[PDB]
Amino acid sequence: KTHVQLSLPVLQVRDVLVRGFGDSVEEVLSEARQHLKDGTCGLVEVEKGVLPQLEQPYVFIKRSDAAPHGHVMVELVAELEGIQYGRSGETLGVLVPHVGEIPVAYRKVLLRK
Repeated sequence: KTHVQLSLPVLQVRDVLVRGFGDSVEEVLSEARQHLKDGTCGLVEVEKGVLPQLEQPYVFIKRSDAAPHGHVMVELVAELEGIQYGRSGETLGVLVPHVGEIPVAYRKVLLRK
């Protein structure tokens, strides 16, 4: 399937134990896609002071369209030193590994895979 229905656990930035997916744009997109598939991917909602507490490169989920079955359609865009690889809509948040942090919420998305 080109799209997969996922419910992403929303984590508070100060709870996150693994603050990025790796060391290159290509690696963080690869790792992010693998974690999304394995159900080991969390979402941190971007606000003032969040991104400096996470590790670059960043992986964003961005709204790709205006929401089947409650699931917002999203795609992955990476960022390294102010340059983004991909072009999409509004940021829903920044992806991180999920290693057992208690979420504050769930974000239903339809991921272009």
